[PDB]
Amino acid sequence: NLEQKILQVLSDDGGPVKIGQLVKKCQVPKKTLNQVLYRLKKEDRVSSPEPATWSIG
Amino acid sequence: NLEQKILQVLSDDGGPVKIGQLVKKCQVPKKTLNQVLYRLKKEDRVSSPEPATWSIG
DNA sequence: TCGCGCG
DNA sequence: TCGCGCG
Repeated sequence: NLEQKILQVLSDDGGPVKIGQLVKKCQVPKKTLNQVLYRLKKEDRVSSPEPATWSIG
Repeated sequence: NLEQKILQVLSDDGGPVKIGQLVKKCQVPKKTLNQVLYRLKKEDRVSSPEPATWSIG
């Protein structure tokens, strides 16, 4: 599950994480990450305080 | 040459052509068309009078 | 009314 | 300072 891996990465970091940093950590392409990230965001489960930058909540 | 085919399609039509209509006519994906279209546009060789709509000049 | 071409 | 997720 990509979703759990993304959440773990973000939670462990604790701060704003760049999409590029998630690629290294999750080992999947940016497009694939963004499909999940934007979904999570619409679910109020992550936020994007900056463009292509992600954090928990 | 995709470039010549795009130009032919646009010239024959004579008016504003939707990206979707170019796919049918050129038989290549939208992304591939747009890479060429935007290049042609930067070359002042096509115009986009509307979003995802293209014409000659 | 989503425009997306992007390196 | 390009944001891109897009169906």
